[PDB]
Amino acid sequence: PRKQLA
Amino acid sequence: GSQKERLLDELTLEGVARYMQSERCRRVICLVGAGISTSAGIPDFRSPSTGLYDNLEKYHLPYPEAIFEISYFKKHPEPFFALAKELYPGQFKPTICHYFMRLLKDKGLLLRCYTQNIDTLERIAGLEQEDLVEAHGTFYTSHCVSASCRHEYPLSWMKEKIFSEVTPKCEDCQSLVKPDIVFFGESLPARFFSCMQSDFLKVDLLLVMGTSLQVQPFASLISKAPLSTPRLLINKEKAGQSDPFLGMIMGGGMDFDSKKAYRDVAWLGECDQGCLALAELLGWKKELEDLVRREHASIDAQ
Ligand SMILES: NC(=O)c1ccc[n+]([C@@H]2O[C@H](COP(=O)([O-])OP(=O)(O)OC[C@H]3O[C@@H](n4cnc5c(N)ncnc54)[C@H](O)[C@@H]3O)[C@@H](O)[C@H]2O)c1
Ligand SMILES: *C(=O)CCCCCCCCCCCCC
Ligand SMILES: [Zn+2]
Repeated sequence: PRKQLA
Repeated sequence: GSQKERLLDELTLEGVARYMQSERCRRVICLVGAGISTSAGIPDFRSPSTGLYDNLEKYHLPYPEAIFEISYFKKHPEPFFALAKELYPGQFKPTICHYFMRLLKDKGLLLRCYTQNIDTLERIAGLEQEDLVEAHGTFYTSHCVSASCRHEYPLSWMKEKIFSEVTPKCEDCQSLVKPDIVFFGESLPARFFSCMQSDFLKVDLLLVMGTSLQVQPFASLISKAPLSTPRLLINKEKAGQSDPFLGMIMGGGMDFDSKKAYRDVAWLGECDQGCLALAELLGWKKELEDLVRREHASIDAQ
């Protein structure tokens, strides 16, 4: 998966 | 196995210290974020007042988050480089918390530091590439973005470009040259996944410092430890709990305080103070003081 906020 | 046994004699710093000096504690994983580098002059995102989100008005972007998103960077890299100029420290001086991790390495206790930071301060404190998963990459190296080129540039090159206010271009092909960081929207490095598969099989302590555990998939690293592995948070605020809402839809969040708590400890305050306190219990305080003073003096004399 991809760098991301929740 | 997947049993929730209690291996801390008590859910305190003092308990963690005793555990760390038991035979059971051989392999420590550190998970760290922007909180460990605020005292080195680099802002986090989330801190009220001093955090970046509060302080990005001028860039005239939609919502403070875009300047670190890959699609916005693709559209125009200039805002990002401008901000890099604003934030770039005159001097790279790692913190007590960085040197605490150096102590773990020198003591043979460090299995890995997984960092979300891009500021290279772990390297400067003397963690080696081996020791480190730079989960969000690094400013240390940069690469031409051209698939057929991919020339590597060092930080001194990139710094010069950033201070000259010249958008960095490749000397071989004139494409953009981009710091090896993982922007929001990008895939984490392969290294991150393979270290994670192996390291979390046999970790005896998870030390979590200066992160809100809100950025994924980094945050989910806390759930990859075995259920009986103690976890210490050193942070200004509690972090990593299960949300009461999201947690109602189908990993082991932090539980410091509930009735069911058995292995998670929160030390609330400055990372630098928490590490200093922990070092003190371990009998490492003078070693830590001497290392930081000598390393800082050595940097000051460059
Ligand atoms: N130094 C850097 O490389 C840097 C700086 C800012 C943001 N980021 C990036 O932005 C994202 C933010 O994630 P994050 O969770 O690291 O940062 P964050 O801003 O989301 O949270 C930092 C956490 O550390 C706490 N904190 C800040 N200063 C502290 C101190 N001195 N002692 C103790 N606690 C302290 C904050 O209260 C917060 O819980 C990551 O993806 C990271 O790559 C990196
Ligand atoms: C993920 O969260 C992307 C990381 C972006 C944060 C960069 C903030 C600091 C950049 C300037 C520091 C320069 C250090 C060499
Ligand atoms: Zn090139």
